[PDB]
Amino acid sequence: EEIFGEFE
Amino acid sequence: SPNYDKWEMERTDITMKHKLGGGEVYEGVWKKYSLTVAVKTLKEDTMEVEEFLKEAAVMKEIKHPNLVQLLGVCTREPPFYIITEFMTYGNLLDYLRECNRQEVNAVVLLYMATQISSAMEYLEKKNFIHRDLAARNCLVGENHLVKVADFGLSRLMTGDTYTAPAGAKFPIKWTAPESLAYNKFSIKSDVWAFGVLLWEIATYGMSPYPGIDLSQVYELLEKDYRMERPEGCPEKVYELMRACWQWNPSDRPSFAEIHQAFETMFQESSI
Ligand SMILES: Nc1ncnc2c1ncn2[C@@H]1O[C@H](COP(=O)(O)OP(=O)(O)O)[C@@H](O)[C@H]1O
Repeated sequence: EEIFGEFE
Repeated sequence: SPNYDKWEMERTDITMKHKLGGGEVYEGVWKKYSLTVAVKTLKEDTMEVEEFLKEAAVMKEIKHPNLVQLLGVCTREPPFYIITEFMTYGNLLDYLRECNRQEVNAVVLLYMATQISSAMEYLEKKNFIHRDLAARNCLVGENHLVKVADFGLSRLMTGDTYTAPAGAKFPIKWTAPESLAYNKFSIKSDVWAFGVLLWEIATYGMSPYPGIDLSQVYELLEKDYRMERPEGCPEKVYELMRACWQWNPSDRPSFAEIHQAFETMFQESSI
């Protein structure tokens, strides 16, 4: 899956 | 203890052997000692010379038996290298997945946690934060030796709270609430992560909050949701994960108390 990402 | 200078390595003392990672990391052989070393390389054209080099500087400062050792750097001409000790078995996450669950008993596991908890107590005292603690950044050696590595986001630190440059993207499931929301990292961020890194290890390499999406993690931590006790995981060690996952960073144990919990086979204070 995808690890990194930004929060909102 | 390098060649012709304190940390300066002539591009000549190293004999590159072959790619290992994607910004490129090779395996090489450092002549003066015929030691096999790992060599991290910089993408020849990206305003990193400053940034990239900061990593090799955080390292010159620390020296612990469970923290991957810096052995030298190449700066005077490109490409820019950073040389460190080699760790034959690679990252812990991978190792755990592939490994044989017989040779890796629940004690070898405990052994790994203790090794890491130890590198953190040390880092805690030197007052350093490892802004990206997780299995994929731990390396392995002979007989299950584990070493923490990947000090890219690593910061020394004056005050007790670092504000990550705004507009960033970080590993959600390993990042703590006060960081996911206010881009503020602390030695308590690591404690939160460490709590995940124990879940990783206990589940022999699974992906955190399994089946749950990245967007749903935070709002779920707010409603007080936490992962459940991994199978075969001693209630004593789970109990310690929860400690690390306290909403208020102030209620989280310290690495010093954490290491004590392990090193003592459990005969010390997080309750
Ligand atoms: N000191 C080391 N010894 C052995 N392998 C290393 C060492 N340092 C880094 N590596 C390897 O370099 C690879 C680099 O991966 P990378 O491209 O930087 O992103 P990622 O770790 O997410 O795959 C890692 O898979 C790791 O196994």
